[PDB]
Amino acid sequence: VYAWNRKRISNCVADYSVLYNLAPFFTFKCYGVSPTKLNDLCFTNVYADS
Amino acid sequence: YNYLYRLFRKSNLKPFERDISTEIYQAGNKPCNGVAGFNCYFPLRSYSFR
Ligand SMILES: *[C@@H]1O[C@H](CO)[C@@H](O)[C@H](O)[C@H]1NC(C)=O
Ligand SMILES: *[C@@H]1O[C@H](CO)[C@@H](O)[C@H](O)[C@H]1NC(C)=O
Repeated sequence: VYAWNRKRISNCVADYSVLYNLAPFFTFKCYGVSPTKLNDLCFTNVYADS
Repeated sequence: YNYLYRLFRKSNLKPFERDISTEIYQAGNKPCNGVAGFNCYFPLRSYSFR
């Protein structure tokens, strides 16, 4: 969290079922949009940080 | 946080239609019977006025 790495997403077919596969995953709440709308929604220049 | 708004709707309502149902979302193929998780969430979301 001190030195957070950033990465940019493009030309991506994003399926979030694989995220639902992992039992340890416990945070799916989205500050942006409803998770159901997330599957239907499309974006550009998607930006992720870890 | 007493005020609440419905985050999840199964089917878009009719004109002048009302929904009072409070059931955890069943988007998961497995029934989310009293279980809130991946593709499962009760439709109510707190307004949480600040
Ligand atoms: C589903 O989740 C399990 C549990 O981690 C994982 O091993 C598997 O690769 C995932 N995908 C499929 C297609 O089963
Ligand atoms: C990590 O890799 C496995 C392949 O063994 C695959 O199921 C998926 O990409 C990841 N596993 C998860 C998310 O459970």
